[PDB]
Amino acid sequence: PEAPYASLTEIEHLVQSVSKSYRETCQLRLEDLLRQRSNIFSREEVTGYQRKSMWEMWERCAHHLTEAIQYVVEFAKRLSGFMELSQNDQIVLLKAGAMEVVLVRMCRAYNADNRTVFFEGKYGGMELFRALGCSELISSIFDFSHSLSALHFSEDEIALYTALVLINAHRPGLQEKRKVEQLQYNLELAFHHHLCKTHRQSILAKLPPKGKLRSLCSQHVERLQIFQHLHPIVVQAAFPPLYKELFS
Ligand SMILES: Cc1c(CN2CCN(C(=O)C3CCCC3)[C@@H](C)C2)cc(F)cc1NS(=O)(=O)c1ccc(F)cc1
Ligand SMILES: O=C(O)c1ccc(-c2nn(C(=O)c3c(Cl)cccc3C(F)(F)F)c3cccc(F)c23)c(F)c1
Ligand SMILES: O=C(O)c1ccc(-c2nn(C(=O)c3c(Cl)cccc3C(F)(F)F)c3cccc(F)c23)c(F)c1
Repeated sequence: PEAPYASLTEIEHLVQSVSKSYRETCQLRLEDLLRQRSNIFSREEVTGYQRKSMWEMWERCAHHLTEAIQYVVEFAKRLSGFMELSQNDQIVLLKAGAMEVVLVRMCRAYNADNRTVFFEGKYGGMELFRALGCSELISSIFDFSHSLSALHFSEDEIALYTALVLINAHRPGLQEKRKVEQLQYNLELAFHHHLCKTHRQSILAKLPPKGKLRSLCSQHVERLQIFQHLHPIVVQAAFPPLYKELFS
């Protein structure tokens, strides 16, 4: 619901529901990502990626980001109250928030011991993506993933945190702002309750500064839009109203 006086029953069910929605919309399960860390690209395979053209790497990365976004839209549609919002407000929250959630989820695929990331079956450093010529942007994404990875999120924590990244009533363009404030309030209450119950409140002060995630996503989507205008990826749109806002 979106109602006031949210009981302990509603709060604890909000936690379990959001956590269920999170794991059922993850392309890769956490145990498979952790188990694949020892599977690292050799020097000849990394050279194979570096000798691919700008457009071949752009096509690979863009198609995987398209899937990551589609999974996040499924996650958002499972959050209680979200599908009851207008199509305008759903699209306003997803346009800003969807890629911000993808950027947070990336910390699961980041290994801080050797600074590598999961990409197409194995782990590799940022040198793997040299043909794209986005070493400054990609270095920022590696840094943000490193800082989040040092928090050691549980599955409940990263699920609630990404739910609050989406359910934000301060996105410009919301026509039912009050209603999104009520959903955000209850998710904050469940997040703070869960952190307090599990003695994990110390992560609150370590969360990325408010504005850092929006700024990084802004630089990231700007670059993707520039790449899409020079070499358009053909997408079979799963959510055509949202697609229309980002592509046409
Ligand atoms: C692959 C990966 C990166 C590096 N990526 C460089 C290329 N890129 C660009 O956006 C480029 C920069 C502008 C042009 C494209 C992003 C995909 C980030 C960082 C990270 F923290 C996790 C992952 N693994 S992951 O498993 O989380 C994952 C794999 C593939 C995905 F698509 C999404 C996540
Ligand atoms: O074994 C312990 O040491 C222990 C101590 C406290 C809590 C605890 N219960 N709690 C409730 O809201 C609550 C209450 Cl008051 C009645 C029935 C059931 C609950 C439940 F946890 F299920 F919500 C909390 C809220 C915030 C922070 C907390 F730490 C708790 C706990 F679950 C275990
Ligand atoms: O209906 C669909 O299936 C669908 C799939 C992905 C998006 C999507 N793409 N996207 C990109 O930045 C992106 C990606 Cl991931 C790859 C190549 C080109 C782009 C471009 F930059 F052009 F939008 C987004 C950024 C924020 C919020 C989004 F919802 C998206 C979309 F809007 C709809």
